[PDB]
Amino acid sequence: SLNLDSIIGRLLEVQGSRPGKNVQLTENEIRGLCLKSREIFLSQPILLELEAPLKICGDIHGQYYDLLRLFEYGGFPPESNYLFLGDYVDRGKQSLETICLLLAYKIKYPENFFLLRGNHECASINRIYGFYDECKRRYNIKLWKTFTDCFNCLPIAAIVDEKIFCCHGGLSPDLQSMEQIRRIMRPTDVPDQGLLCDLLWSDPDKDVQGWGENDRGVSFTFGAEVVAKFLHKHDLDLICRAHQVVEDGYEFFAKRQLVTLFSAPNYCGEFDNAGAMMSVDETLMCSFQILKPAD
Amino acid sequence: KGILKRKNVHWPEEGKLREYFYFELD
Ligand SMILES: [Cl-]
Ligand SMILES: [Cl-]
Ligand SMILES: [Mn+2]
Ligand SMILES: [Mn+2]
Repeated sequence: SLNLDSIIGRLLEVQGSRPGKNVQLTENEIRGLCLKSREIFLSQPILLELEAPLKICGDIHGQYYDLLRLFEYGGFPPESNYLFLGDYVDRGKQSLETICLLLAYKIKYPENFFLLRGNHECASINRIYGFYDECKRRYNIKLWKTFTDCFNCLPIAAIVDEKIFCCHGGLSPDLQSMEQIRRIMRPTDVPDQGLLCDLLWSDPDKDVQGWGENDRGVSFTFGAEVVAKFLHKHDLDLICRAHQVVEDGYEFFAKRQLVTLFSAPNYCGEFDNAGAMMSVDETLMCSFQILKPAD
Repeated sequence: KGILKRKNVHWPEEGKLREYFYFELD
């Protein structure tokens, strides 16, 4: 029923084309991507347990041609395995192409391609920051609501080979056991406080001791000793998260116990940051591939 | 060949940590 290869081919054929060229799928094609990916999200666990090797990517925010560059340099599925950490939509000009390609690859390679929820995969955020406006302009309001029902089923965290804990935002003062994540039921909205909110919204901070108020007005900051205690208690080596723009595309925290990944270079056309993805090989050797406009 | 279900995270030498890709912006 879903002409999945046709969709992917049309999404990929604009690579190198006229700058900023749209790919306009049909609304039935997009509804099909949402419906079939939603089934797959709900059939897989909300806390993904993954094996290496894979490549991990941070925020994209609708920068569709940067997403295509990520695949060009990292390897198009299924040449490489992927975990994305969220924030696919808003701010950029091509949220629709971005999310449609990610959902298509999720359907095409369901056990080798993974998408986590970011704080922008939430209707009360992406109504404001661009995605709803893009849906209304290029399709209609009903399609935006279809996306929301799909996003409400995204998984929330991943653990790679029992050593790398991955989520969009960060730690939570309410996260004592991984079972608390596994117990979250879907579909769900993102609440204004609590575990699920923190996993999508919190940030590390070099200046806080323990837990502090987050400048965003949502959730918390956490310091380097919170990170160390969490890793020791759960026998983990690394937290891998996204959510903050960082100048070099990746940024270490607390003596390599945490890394922030951000995959949208020159974010909003306002910053002069690189994008990065992290390659994790079969032995959990971790390295960075850095994408930057030439200067 | 799916990856959905004792190792240790480690890092390369400093010169092999980053691989750069440059692109022309329009
Ligand atoms: Cl891989
Ligand atoms: Cl601390
Ligand atoms: Mn973001
Ligand atoms: Mn975010």
